[PDB]
Amino acid sequence: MIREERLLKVLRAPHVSEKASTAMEKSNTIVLKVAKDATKAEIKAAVQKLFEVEVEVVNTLVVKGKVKRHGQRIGRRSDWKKAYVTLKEGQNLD
Amino acid sequence: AVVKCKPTSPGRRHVVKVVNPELHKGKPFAPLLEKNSKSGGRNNNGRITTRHIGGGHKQAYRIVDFKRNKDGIPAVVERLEYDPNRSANIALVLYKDGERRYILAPKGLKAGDQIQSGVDAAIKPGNTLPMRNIPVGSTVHNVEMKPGKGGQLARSAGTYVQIVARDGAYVTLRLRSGEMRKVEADCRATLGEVGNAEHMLRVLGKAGAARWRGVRPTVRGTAMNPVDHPHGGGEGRNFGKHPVTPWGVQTKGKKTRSNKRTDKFIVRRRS
Amino acid sequence: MKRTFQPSVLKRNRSHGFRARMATKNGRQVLARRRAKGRARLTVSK
RNA sequence: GCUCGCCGGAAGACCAAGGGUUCCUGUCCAACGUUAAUCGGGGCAGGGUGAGUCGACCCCUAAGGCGAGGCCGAAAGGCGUAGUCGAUGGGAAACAGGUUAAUAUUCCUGUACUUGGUGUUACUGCGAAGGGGGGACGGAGAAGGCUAUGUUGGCCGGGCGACGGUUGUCCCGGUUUAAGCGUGUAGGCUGGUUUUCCAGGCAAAUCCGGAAAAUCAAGGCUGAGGCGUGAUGACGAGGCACUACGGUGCUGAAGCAACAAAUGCCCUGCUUCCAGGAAAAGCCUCUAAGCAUCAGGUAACAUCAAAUCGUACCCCAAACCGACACAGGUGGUCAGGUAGAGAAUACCAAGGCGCUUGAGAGAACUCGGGUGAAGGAACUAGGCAAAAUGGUGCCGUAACUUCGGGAGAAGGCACGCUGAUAUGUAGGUGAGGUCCCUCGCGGAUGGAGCUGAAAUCAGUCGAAGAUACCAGCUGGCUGCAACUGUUUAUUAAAAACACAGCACUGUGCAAACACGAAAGUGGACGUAUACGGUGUGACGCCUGCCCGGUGCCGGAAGGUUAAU
RNA sequence: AGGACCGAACCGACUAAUGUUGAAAAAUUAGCGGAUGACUUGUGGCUGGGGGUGAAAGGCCAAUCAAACCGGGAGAUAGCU
Repeated sequence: MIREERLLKVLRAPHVSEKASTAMEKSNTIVLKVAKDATKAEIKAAVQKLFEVEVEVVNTLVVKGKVKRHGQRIGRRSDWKKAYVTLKEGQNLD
Repeated sequence: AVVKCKPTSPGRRHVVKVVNPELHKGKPFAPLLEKNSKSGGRNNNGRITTRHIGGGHKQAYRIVDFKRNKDGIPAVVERLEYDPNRSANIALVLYKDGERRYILAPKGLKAGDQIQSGVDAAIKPGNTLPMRNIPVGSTVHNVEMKPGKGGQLARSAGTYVQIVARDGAYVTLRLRSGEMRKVEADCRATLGEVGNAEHMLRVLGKAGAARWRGVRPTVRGTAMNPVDHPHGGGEGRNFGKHPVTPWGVQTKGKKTRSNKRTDKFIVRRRS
Repeated sequence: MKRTFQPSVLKRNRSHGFRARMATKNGRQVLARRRAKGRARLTVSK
C-alpha cells in the first residue's frame, strides 16, 4: 500500500494541449504531468484516491527538456514525466 | 592409402592426400568433447612469444586417456576417429562396464578388437602393462615418464620406442630420436607402434593448406632490416655473418640444453 | 576515406570513463590533476 | 496547378552505430544559407516520443577485464583460484484495420498468446551447489515441395474517345485479408515395448551408458506450406454531400482460377569432403542429505501482477565520421514491370528529387565528348592515350606440356519479322470423368484449360537483324618469378615479401625458445611423422674441390690463468 | 572438387586525363586485378614506445614514425644566424 503523502506528491499538474483535449473527449484519457520517478501503480493509486475516479490503465513517457538559449548563454530545461491516465467508461472529470 | 590429386589447377597440382576409409564419418563423442581456444602464440602478457602461429580452422579438444588406469576391465574398439589436436588418429573404445573413452590408435587396430590394461593383460597390440612385465626388445608407444602420470613419449602419428635393456629398478629405452634414455620400471606403456604411419608422406600443395592449421607465414631473416634482426640490411642480397636467432644466439650447431636435473637419465645422446 | 574518429559510446566509456580511471592508480592521479585544475567535466562520461 | 527532365538493387523505404529535439504548428529576416528569400536542418514560443508481447533492463556464458583468500615482486604493483562482469551469440509471449499536423505491432476496435505469485477442488514421493539428455553449431554441391511476388484469363465498376478507326480477340482501375487455434501433409531422423543383471556417470539413482531374454513391424520425434476457423468482420475501385479547397462524413460491387518463380522457407535437413567445425543457462528426467501425510509437485478454474528506461527526427546523409548545407567513408533488412543468363545494363511503377547564384553572348584558350577526305604508328622513351574486338549456338583449332592445359587459341558461318510443320510443337503444369484403398492434405488411368523453348522450309524490309546500353583485340620470340596471394595508407604492386617442397641445426618435457627482476604464461592440455630458428623456394637434371681464416661440435694429457 | 575460368555487390588501386589557394591535407571519370577464399565486413577485446606489430616497405602504432603523443628536468646546449 503506497503511502498517502507519497500519493499527494506524485501528481504535479494537468497537461493542457490539443492532443490532451482530444484524448480526454475521445478515449476518456487525461494527460497529467507526474514526478520523474513515479511508477504506474503510484500514479493509478494517486488518481483513484485524490480524485475519486476509477482508473483502467496508466501509460507513461519521459519528456526530454529542450536546450534553449537565454540571450547568449546556453541552458537546458528540466526533464519531466508525462502520464496518460485512462479513466474507466462512464467516468467524468473536470 | 595415399592418392595423388590430378593437376586440374595450381595449388592442387602437387597435392597427395592420405585417405583412411576406416575413420568415422560423423560427429565426435559429446560427453568427451571440451573447448580448446586458440591463442595466436601469445602468452598471458599478450605478447607474441613464438611467431608464425595464428588463424586456422577452429578445433575442439578430445579428452584422450593418457593415464590408462582402468585395470582388469576389457574394452572393445567402437570406432576410429580423426583428431585435429594431434598428428595421430584416436580410437573411441567402450569398456565392459559401459564407460566410453578415447585412446591413441595403434598400427593394426580395427573395429571390434579387444584391449586391456593392468599387470595381467595379454601381450598383444593395444594392451597396456607396466614395462617390467613387457619383454625386452619390444617396440611400445604412449609411454609414461613417471609412474601414473600418463604417456608423454612416442605420441605422434607413426612413432615408437624399443625397450633395449632392464637393470634393477630402471629400464633403458631407445627413444625415436636415436637417444638412449633410462626410465623407471613401474611406468605403464602400450604394446606396438601407433597407427597413422603414412601421415608424413602427405604434401600440403599450397600455402592455404598450412594456413588452415594455424601456421602463419615465415619471413627469412636476411629479408628484414638491421633493427629487426641481426641478419638484416644490405644493398642487394648480403649475408656476411654466422646464422643466429632474432635474439642473437647461434643456430647452426650450437647446443642449448641446460638441464642438469635430468642429465642422469640420458645414457647416450642422439646422433 | 575512413577518418580516425569512429565514435562508439560503449568504447568511449570503457576507455576513458570515470570507473576506468578510478580502477587504477594513474587514472586517479589524472582525476586529481583535473580536480586541482578545476575542470567542469571531469571525464568523458555524459 | 499543367508540362519537361533525373534516380529507381537507389539519388526509394525501415533499423542498428553515431547525433540529441535537427520532428510538427504559428511567427520573424538583423546574423547563418557561397545570390534574392515571404522559405529552411536559421531565431523565438507552443506542441510531440503512451508497450506484459519491439529493444534495453533481467537469467546465461565466449575472447577478455576485475579478483576474497593465495603465490611472486625494493614500494607502487604482476599473475591467478573460488567467484563476478563482459554480446557481437543462447533464453517467454501480438497480429490485421482505423486515427494525429507531428506517436504507433505502444492509442482505439476485433481476435489471441506467455511467465510468475496467491486461492478452492481432484490426484501423489518431493527435493541440488550433483549425474544424463537437449540447447549444440564447419565448408561446398544437388534436386524435390512451397511461399513472398508477378503475368494472363474470368468477375465487378467506369469509357465509346480533341485526328483516320474503336460494342470489341477494345481501354483504365480493383480482384487484399494477418497473428492465433484445429488438421499433421510433400519431406527428414530413428526399429518400438516389457523384464533381469552390472567394476561406469567422485556417493545414490527407477535417468544415461553396457550385457542378455521375450514380444510387435509399427510406434515415436521434427516439419514448410495448403485447407477450415479467426472473417455475416475489416479493407475495397468508385459514388452521394459539405469545405477553411487542407481534408471530413455516409454508403460500397467483384474480391476467384491457371501458369511462372526466388538468393526467402522445409533445411540446425540430405549427399560429400577435411581443414574435423564455442561455452553456460532456460527446458526434460534422476536421485544424496533432509522433509513424512506437513512442506512441496501437475491438472483445471478464478483473481492479481508483468515494474523501470528508449520510442520524435537523419541513418549510404545538408543532421553520423571528414574544420563547411564537403563530388569522399558507413554495417544489416525489403527487392516490382519489360528486354536480359543476371542484384550487370537501358527505360518505367510505388516512392523521391532537378544537386541554394542566375541571365546573356557563342572569341583565343582549358575541360568532357562526336565526326573526318588521302595515308595508317611515319607520333613517341614506349601504340601513352584514343580507335578497334566484344553475345549465343555450331564447324575448326598449332608449337610446347607437369597430359590438367595452351583454348574463347587463331579463323569462320547463322541471328530481325511473318506463315506452315504445330490456327502454340517437343517439354513442363494439371481440372472434370472412371476405378482401388488400410479413407485422406491418398494412389493409378485420364487429358480439358494454362505456359512454352529450339529446329526445318518458304516469304519480306533496310547499307547494316549479337542493330541500342552492356560486352575478350589477336599472334610470334625472349629475360625474371613456379603459380593464387602480400607490400611502402599519401609519387615505387615489382624481378621485392610470402608460399607448398628441400636441407642443416637446437629440443627427451618442469623441452629448447620467448614475454617476464620473479611467480607464472605461451609453445601445448602438443611429445622427434612434434615444435622453434636459419638458408633455399613447385617440377625435371643436379648440387662438384677447399676446415688455411672466423664461428660451431667433440677431447682434456700438457702450458698459462680469477675469486679463495 | 578447385587459394579453377568470365563477370556485379564487396575489397583493392595498374594506366592516362582533370584537379595541385581542389568538391577532396590523395579524390573524380574512363579503363583495371581478386570476386568460395591466404576473401571481405560489423560488434567487443588483447599486444605500449627502445616497446608493440609487420606474407618485411624501417611499413604502421589517431592527417605525426630510423623510435608516437602529453606533462615535467627546461629559459637543455648552440665557438651558429
